[PDB]
Amino acid sequence: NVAELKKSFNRHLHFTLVKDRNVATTRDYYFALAHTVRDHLVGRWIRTQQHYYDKCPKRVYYLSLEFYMGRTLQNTMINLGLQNACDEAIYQLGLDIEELEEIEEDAGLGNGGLGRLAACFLDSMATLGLAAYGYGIRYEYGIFNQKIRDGWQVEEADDWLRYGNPWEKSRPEFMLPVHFYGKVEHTNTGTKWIDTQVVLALPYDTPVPGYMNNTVNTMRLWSARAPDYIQAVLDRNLAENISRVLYPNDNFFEGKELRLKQEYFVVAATLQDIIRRFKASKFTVFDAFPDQVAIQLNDTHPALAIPELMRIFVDIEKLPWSKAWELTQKTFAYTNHTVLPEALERWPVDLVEKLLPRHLEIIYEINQKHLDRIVALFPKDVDRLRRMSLIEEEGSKRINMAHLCIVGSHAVNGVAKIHSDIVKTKVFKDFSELEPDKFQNKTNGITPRRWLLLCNPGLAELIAEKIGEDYVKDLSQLTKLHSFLGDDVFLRELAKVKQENKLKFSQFLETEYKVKINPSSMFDVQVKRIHEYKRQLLNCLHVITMYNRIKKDPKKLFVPRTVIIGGKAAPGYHMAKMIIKLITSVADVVNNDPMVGSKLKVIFLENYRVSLAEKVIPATDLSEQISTAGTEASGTGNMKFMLNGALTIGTMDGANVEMAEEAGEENLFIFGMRIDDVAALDKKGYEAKEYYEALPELKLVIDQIDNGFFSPKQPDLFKDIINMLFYHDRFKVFADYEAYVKCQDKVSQLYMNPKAWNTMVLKNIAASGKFSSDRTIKEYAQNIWNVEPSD
Amino acid sequence: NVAELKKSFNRHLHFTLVKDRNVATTRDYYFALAHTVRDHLVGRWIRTQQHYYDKCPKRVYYLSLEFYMGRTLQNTMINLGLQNACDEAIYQLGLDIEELEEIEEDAGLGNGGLGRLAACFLDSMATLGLAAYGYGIRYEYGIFNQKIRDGWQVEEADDWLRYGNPWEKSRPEFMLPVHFYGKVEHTNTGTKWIDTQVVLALPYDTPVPGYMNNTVNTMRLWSARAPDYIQAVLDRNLAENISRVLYPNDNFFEGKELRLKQEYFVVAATLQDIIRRFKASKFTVFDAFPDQVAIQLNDTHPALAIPELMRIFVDIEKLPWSKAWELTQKTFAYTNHTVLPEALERWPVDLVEKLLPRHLEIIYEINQKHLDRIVALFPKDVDRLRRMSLIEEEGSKRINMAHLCIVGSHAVNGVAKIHSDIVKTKVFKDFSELEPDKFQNKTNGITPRRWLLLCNPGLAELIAEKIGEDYVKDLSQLTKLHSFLGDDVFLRELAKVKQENKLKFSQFLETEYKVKINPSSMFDVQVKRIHEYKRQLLNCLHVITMYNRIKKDPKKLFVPRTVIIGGKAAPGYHMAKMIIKLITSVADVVNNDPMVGSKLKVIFLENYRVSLAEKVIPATDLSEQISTAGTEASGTGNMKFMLNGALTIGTMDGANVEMAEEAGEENLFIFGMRIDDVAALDKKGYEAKEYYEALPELKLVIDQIDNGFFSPKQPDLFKDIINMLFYHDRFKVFADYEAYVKCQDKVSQLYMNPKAWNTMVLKNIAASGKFSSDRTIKEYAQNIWNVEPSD
Ligand SMILES: COc1ccc(O)cc1NC(=O)NC(=O)c1ccc(F)cc1Cl
Ligand SMILES: COc1ccc(O)cc1NC(=O)NC(=O)c1ccc(F)cc1Cl
Ligand SMILES: *Cc1c(COP(=O)(O)O)cnc(C)c1O
Ligand SMILES: *Cc1c(COP(=O)(O)O)cnc(C)c1O
Ligand SMILES: OC[C@H]1O[C@H](O)[C@H](O)[C@@H](O)[C@@H]1O
Ligand SMILES: OC[C@H]1O[C@H](O)[C@H](O)[C@@H](O)[C@@H]1O
Repeated sequence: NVAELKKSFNRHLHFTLVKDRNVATTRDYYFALAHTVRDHLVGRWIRTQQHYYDKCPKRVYYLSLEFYMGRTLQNTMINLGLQNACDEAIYQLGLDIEELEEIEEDAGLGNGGLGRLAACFLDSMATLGLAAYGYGIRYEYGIFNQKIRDGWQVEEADDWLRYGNPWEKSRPEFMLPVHFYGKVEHTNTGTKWIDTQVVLALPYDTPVPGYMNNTVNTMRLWSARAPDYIQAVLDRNLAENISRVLYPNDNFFEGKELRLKQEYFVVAATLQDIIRRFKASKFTVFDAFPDQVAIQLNDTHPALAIPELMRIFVDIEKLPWSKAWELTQKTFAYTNHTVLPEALERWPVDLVEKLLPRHLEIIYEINQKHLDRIVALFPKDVDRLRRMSLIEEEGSKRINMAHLCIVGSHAVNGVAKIHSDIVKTKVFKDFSELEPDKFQNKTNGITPRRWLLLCNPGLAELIAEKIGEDYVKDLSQLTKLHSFLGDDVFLRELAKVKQENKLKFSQFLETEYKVKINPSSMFDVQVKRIHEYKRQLLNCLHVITMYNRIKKDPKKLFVPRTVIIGGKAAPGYHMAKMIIKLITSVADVVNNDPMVGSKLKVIFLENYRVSLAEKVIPATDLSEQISTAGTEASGTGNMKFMLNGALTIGTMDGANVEMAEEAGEENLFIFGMRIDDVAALDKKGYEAKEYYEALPELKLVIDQIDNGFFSPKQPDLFKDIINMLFYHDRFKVFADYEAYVKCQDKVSQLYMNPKAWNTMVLKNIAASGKFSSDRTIKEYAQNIWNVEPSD
Repeated sequence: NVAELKKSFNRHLHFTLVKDRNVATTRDYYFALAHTVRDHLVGRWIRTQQHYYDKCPKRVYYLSLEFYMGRTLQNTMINLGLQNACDEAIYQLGLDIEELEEIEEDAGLGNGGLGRLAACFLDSMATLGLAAYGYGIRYEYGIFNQKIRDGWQVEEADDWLRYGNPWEKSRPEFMLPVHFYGKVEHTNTGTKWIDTQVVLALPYDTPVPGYMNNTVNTMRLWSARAPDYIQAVLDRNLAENISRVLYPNDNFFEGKELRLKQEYFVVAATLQDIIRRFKASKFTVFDAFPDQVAIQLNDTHPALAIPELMRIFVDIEKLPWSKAWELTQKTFAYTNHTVLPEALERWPVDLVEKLLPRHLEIIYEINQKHLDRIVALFPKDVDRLRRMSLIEEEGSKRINMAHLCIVGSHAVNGVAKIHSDIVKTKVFKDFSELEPDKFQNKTNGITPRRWLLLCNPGLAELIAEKIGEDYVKDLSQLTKLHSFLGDDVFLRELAKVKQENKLKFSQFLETEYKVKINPSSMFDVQVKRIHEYKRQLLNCLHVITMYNRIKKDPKKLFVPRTVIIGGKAAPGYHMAKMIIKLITSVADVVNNDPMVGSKLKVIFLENYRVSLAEKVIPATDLSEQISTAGTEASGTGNMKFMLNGALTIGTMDGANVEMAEEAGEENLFIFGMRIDDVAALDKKGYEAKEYYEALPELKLVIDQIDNGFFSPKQPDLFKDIINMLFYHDRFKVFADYEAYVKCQDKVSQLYMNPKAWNTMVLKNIAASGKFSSDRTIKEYAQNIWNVEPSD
């Protein structure tokens, strides 16, 4: 009740924060509420983990280097059914709950979609009552805080743990040793890994509350600790550096030794903990291991788990190779997230030989047995051997981590129908021919808790008033909103909810940027990590085309827009940082032009993260999902926008294909080249200058960027962009330009008719049910992990 | 009460530790009790700090680089009067309180006497109800954990904060910036220190409960925080390294740049915090500053506080030099703890110019106004100018921090009557001649809470049963125990308390060391930091003399002894490490000799720290305080042993003189040369060869060490010890040998007469009253700080 929540808050402010109402800060009030909310899940947290020990169901271990959790206060209150009572408790005490919630730092331990998928999955697995654990690294610094200085991206350290974290709880008794370097000794006692450097792994447990049930699961994150005198003590920082910072690479492989250290650190600590828990349970002694343990590999990042489990089985537990291999394959499952060559992990053998010598011997041994099996099936095909090998012998010998994951797992999955098909029939064609039942599809999803109930209370309330509150546990029930198709009362209520969200977010934009936002404008948003494949550059070419159309004929009819493009660029990604400079330079010319005025405003939304995503998404009218066909594995941003009342402009890529299947192709703004048309242009050879010389609209845009219209001080500034666009554009920006601007004209035409726009929005929300991560998890549960959703 | 404490423990185990009785650890139980005990302090902690804000009494700021606090649980339970109730509550829950207490890490943020004095002072200031604050550094690693491997000292990092500290609380709102490096500009708007490197200072508050009163003061400890991308984030460790580790130097100056960074870090953060609190209180505005603030400099370590207070006053607060200097002198007071030349802080001007350019300018200007006065008073004395200068011109220019401290303070004090005299009349003679009223004496003391009530509940109970409990707050009441000299039953009750403590500690010695302890043996103990001045070597010579006496005549009457020598040696101190190996080598030969047996046992007490001092001191019969006359400033270990029922064997050095004055010289075992006799041997010339050939017992001892009787596998191992003893011994070990062995024979004779021994013990305990830190703090309060005790 309300009275006990106030009493608990006051008890925490006094005893935990050591303050009275006279000198307490807003931060003290946030902590007092956080501790009060955490206290309310303790009973269910203990009981859930006790239940798993007592009944011994098959456990699911989600092993990831990334968990993009965001803020947990409001999420926990909603899932526990305590939001209304806490809101009232805080009000009665004369405080503002929005002010307290804003103090919380995001647990930004992820780069983008991959890390967010892991977070949505934890929420879904707990809601479904599965015996699931999330395993990762407790990075002291998550994804950097982004600032825009003089039009460029600047990085600031994300010191999220500065003032503490009230959600985590250290588990001292489960501290484990992780070994590095050393050498291999082949004695008569067996194979030993000696002379190693030890780094301790201290686990921290964070609660994962299920939506309105009695389940509270665990996310276990590991922190690295160390096991002239002053210098020896200062050098302890080197061991602790393993869990210091998240590598800010999204869909890009950077082969640094510290990243390999992180990957092994989480793998070794996690596997030892899982084996310890297995041995402590009610269950030669490992025959029942895959019937009790399922470990999911989120990308190839924790691929080292395969030879590490083999190392524990063969070297420590003394199990013979063949049995150890059978058990390993049945335990692991791998999820592929990209087909891009630069995003694939290929670790140099020399680096792995130095850091993990025993693991390299095991990888070689796995490759030996794998290749000997292909010789027995195909003796005359010599090229299939080097193509299927885990080792790439060309010049500098590297280990293909994707191939290691395929041979060491019983199931390999993609993240959307179109993607899983390319993974199966194209990229790993040789593997899928040998074992057809290994490769499968698991279309991505998002949690309707954080991505609807939390972020958009207005739309959540609207839907509940019309079709009932049953849609949260079964999102397919959103189809019942079709009963209101001709109803002008509902279409006006839907637009009013969108307007309330737009007005709230416009207040944020005017305080952070010097801009006068037009309240009647179409919120055109592209928020995702900055990449050449995601094509924020194509969006920028359209913003310039619109600017050039207004300057040509000022008194002509133009549908007002607020173009918001946001996202972080990897610090070492030159081209992405150039795209950001281009967007901010275009923004300064468009926003300060008196002829344009309220017709078009451009905003580069700084520091795009989970909490900001929660604010921008419900305020969006148009969603930009313009990646080149065959490059975006799935995308999850697309599903968030669809659930929140926005229309989608995009290519037939990733999950956009499935969104089009569910809502009806005519209900999305699909344009451009499809998978076959991109492949037909690769065989012919991409000549970018043809589109520049054929389309006059594109010529003026590119000339303005090349001459220095957007940069009068530095006319040679965007030359790296021009040289890429003409000779090295693997993502064919100019090839999709015409179809894009024509499609954007159709979006503008529909916005002028509120009734038709909102009828299309209704069809998108009503068909967004398949995109619940609850659906995605039920499929992984039935066809991969072999676990049953309990209530 | 008991039932309420059990409920609170259970509540904490559930909500704070997330555990039930089935999986709860010993660590979990400690934390649950710790939080239960801390909760009982909260109300009085808020009320005490609120009282200081509301009434504004004169505040005392004890500024120190060291706070050797030890464990907090038992101390807090005793000071709040909850120990008996907690012991009962824990027993009823089926647990042992002593087991839970052993989990707590010592807050070993000190080296020895200097840091322990600061800790005793905090306990005393809070007991007397003074508005006092302790200000230091929250070292991530305190004094190293000492391990003995192959007879040598090995250092291990003291990772005291790994599992958390329940006795601290971060104060986010009081985070302050500290500046380093940069350059100085003297503009028309005042002097500006610009282009600096910033390191943030985050304060952590720890409660300091007064004994059985309403006062709970604060100990504020500062932690350093920082304000290729990956490398930039990792390089944040460099700023954090300032508060990483305590410099393990006891009475030794090591001129490392990191130590200077630490000294300024604590000073800047402390002074900025004091000024903020002053300006935020009820009532030019800085005229009342010295009447509201008193800052005590614990050694020269925080000497930079003088030019820093001048910097804030002149550069930031825009006060003129003359007024700024007047206030600075009346604010500061300096406590000298050193006698040795190598212990004095003499920082190179080049190091100070690079790091703190503005402070050097202020130090130069202080020196100029200082030297101009000496030219105006004594014109024809040019040698007095270079002697009194804050700058040493000899070779590479250095700043004499002791001279800076004297001129910038209104009061200077030594720590014992003999020390203060040498500080006044000899070392700083030139300063005392100009200002006699500045130099004072403040004889050291120890808190009877930790050093009697805590460590020796049996003796504390016995004393309370006879004379009441008023002695805890006024230790001079122990004089009433003189009335019980002819009381045979009380003498027997006193002897039993000692035997029960010896039995309890003998259990510790049998568990940690593989040695059989004789219960009827005399516990001969020398525990303090290892140094040549303290003469652990002189003790070692006597141990070998006793060994030889048993080997020459096995049937002779020998009084059994258990000689315990313990203490840490500084890592870079070679001679101290050689002395440790000599003791362990002697131990292995003596303990394993069948002809000796239960007659003599030697133990090198490993990892001597505050918690271990609490165990060994109450179990001691003979206290060794054998430093060379004129080398130990005071000593505090001497006082702890006297209060705990042990007799003292020592020289007339430091506070040993005053212990003899209080108890009667015939009641202590005083030997050797005094201050005047050491000076007479320095004048003639010390020849250690004379005492070697004149004494036959010393000849056998030195031949055994040089020939390798204690090191058969390495005959030339103790070559450095023999070379030092004969040619380079500034502490004249051989000159005190004869008088020491003769005095030790007298100790042995008295031990054979329990009635005479215990009567002498009673005369020592009954006269230990002056040595309470309450008496010391009352004198600092009256004669230096101008504050009044209240309740
Ligand atoms: C200056 O202290 C206060 C003055 C007036 C008040 O109404 C309250 C306070 N202080 C207070 O409420 N708390 C503290 O002072 C405090 C906070 C944190 C901590 F670790 C220790 C304390 Cl004693
Ligand atoms: C394995 O979990 C348990 C099994 C049986 C029990 O009687 C109790 C437990 N667990 C328990 O009491 N607590 C926890 O499991 C726990 C401890 C710390 C933390 F951070 C989270 C949890 Cl859920
Ligand atoms: C959902 C989400 C993403 C993934 O977006 P895509 O558009 O699918 O790449 C990235 N970042 C944040 C902060 C998100 O919430
Ligand atoms: C009291 C004490 C000291 C100081 O001892 P002296 O014998 O005075 O040098 C040093 N270390 C510890 C741990 C102490 O308790
Ligand atoms: O699978 C989760 C996400 O992983 C990666 O971020 C992919 O680029 C994205 O398409 C996918 O949605
Ligand atoms: O003043 C406290 C202590 O400071 C130093 O440690 C001195 O060496 C010691 O003699 C003194 O007792």
